[PDB]
Amino acid sequence: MDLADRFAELERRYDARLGVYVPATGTTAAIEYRADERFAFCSTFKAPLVAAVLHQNPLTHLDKLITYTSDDIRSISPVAQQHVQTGMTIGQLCDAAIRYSDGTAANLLLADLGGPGGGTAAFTGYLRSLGDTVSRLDAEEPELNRDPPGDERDTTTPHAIALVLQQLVLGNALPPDKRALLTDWMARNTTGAKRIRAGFPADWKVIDKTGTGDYGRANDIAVVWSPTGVPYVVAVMSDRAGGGYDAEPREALLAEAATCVAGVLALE
Ligand SMILES: *C(=O)/C=C/NCC(=O)CCO
Repeated sequence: MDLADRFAELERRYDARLGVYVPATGTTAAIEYRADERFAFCSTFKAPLVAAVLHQNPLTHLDKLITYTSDDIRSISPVAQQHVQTGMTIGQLCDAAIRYSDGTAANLLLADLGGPGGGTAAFTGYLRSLGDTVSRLDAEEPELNRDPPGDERDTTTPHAIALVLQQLVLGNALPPDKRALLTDWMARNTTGAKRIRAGFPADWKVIDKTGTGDYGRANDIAVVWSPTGVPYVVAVMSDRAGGGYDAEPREALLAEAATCVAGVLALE
């Protein structure tokens, strides 16, 4: 009963492909299950996206008001819909992209980062600047969530995104003030209750960014801290391609994979 066997039973039971990665630490081996297989980013890109915007600009740029119209809202945009008439600051947009996975907000940030038509390449660029040669973004919201299985476009791997996240929240990719903005937004994420959060004890701190898409895609990327402040990164990615484009994703698959992880991490 190694951990791969547990993860395998999750795949059989949920009729799903599961990718897990937890980086090695000074005292823990890496946990890897299909860690180098590709999976669609879905909204998980929005956390490194906010880092890219933060990194490239002074903090005052978060005060810049971005105006848009209803025609820009071509995907699920719970916060952009409430502020359509009055606009949103760059900071508000980072907030919305992360905490509510707002589609329009991510697209506007992509435009800020690389101009219209340059955003996805510029975001991909930021990942390469962090030594991630694997991940790629090619489309905006909503198309990015809708590539077919096996399409390399708009994919990362659990391994690659976990190491990106580690550098962003736990290493020195961002200065401490910008880093804390990113961390705070992910800590107050509202979409992640039934995924990695549900598999860690309440006294562990969890920050995360979810992703959901076609072919039953459900992702979550988290940084967690043990009750005495020991940090770990957890990438949990999944799809259910057998049910077709409209396949229902299963959040409980992620909660279980995360419970497996937490079980290993919390035991002495
Ligand atoms: C971030 O992952 C946004 C995803 N939007 C598409 C869906 O959520 C598909 C089903 O709602």
